Amino acid sequence: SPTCIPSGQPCPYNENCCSQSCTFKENENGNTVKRCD
Repeated sequence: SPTCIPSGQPCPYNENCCSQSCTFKENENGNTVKRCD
């Protein structure tokens, strides 16, 4: 179901994380996005 974003998944804001804790990790493209704790 389309609920909160689970850990390891990409999150837009810390207000959309299942754990309520969003972070910023680097990808392989050489960029940096936000995921869930």
